Amino acid sequence: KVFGRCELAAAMKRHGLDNYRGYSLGNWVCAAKFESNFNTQATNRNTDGSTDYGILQINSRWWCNDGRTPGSRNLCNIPCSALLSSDITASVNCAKKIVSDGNGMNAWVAWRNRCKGTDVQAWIRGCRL
Ligand code: NA
Repeated sequence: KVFGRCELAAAMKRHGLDNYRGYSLGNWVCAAKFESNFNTQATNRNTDGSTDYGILQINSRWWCNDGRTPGSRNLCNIPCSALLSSDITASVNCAKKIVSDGNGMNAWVAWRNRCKGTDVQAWIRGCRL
């Protein structure tokens, strides 16, 4: 599923991501935009052989099981395929564990490089929330 910008902001808010670990909703929408262009079916293969899955490009090295990332963990206790669902519940629940891991949203290199310190409120401007 390709979300609309305000459609994704509503789904994230409903699942409690708005101001989670102090990150305003525009931070999460900005990260999803640059990670996945709001596509739940986004995938990216990393050089190390791990894969990033879903709207927030969550990686198999630590967070999900895909059966093909030697030495990896599954700390969100999910198949990585769950991260590609039109239902963002698994992505959000796993994002909450990631952003609690110590480095906040720096865990998302695209958030650090393209969202951090920018006017992230523009990502929820005009949305009925
Ligand atoms: Na894994």
